[PDB]
Amino acid sequence: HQFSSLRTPTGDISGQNKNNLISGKATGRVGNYITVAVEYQQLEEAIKLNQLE
Amino acid sequence: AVGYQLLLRMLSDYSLEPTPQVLSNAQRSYDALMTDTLVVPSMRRRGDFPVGQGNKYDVFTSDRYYPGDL
Repeated sequence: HQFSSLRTPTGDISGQNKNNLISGKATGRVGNYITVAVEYQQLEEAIKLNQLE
Repeated sequence: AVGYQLLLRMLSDYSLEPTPQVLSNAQRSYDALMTDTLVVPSMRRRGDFPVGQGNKYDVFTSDRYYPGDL
């Protein structure tokens, strides 16, 4: 929040133009999927790559 | 080869009979054609056959078992 002040030389001024209270927001959301997918033949894959590590 | 096979398939059109010498020559040339075309396969390992500790399957080869047919 932020506020501003007034400048007057008098003190019994209980009735005047006061401030206001406004509340803000900051919204966070989700994004799209980060997807990598492969299609293959498991025999040619496992010729030399077991467990696909 | 092609000509002799065509001859054997076409003699019946003119209603004739091939001779034994013609049959033998056609057989010899057809055998030559088979000799040219012949290829024999090799039986790969089953796929659950262990590779053995002597092939260094820990470091040199990533397979503990043979891949099998592709």
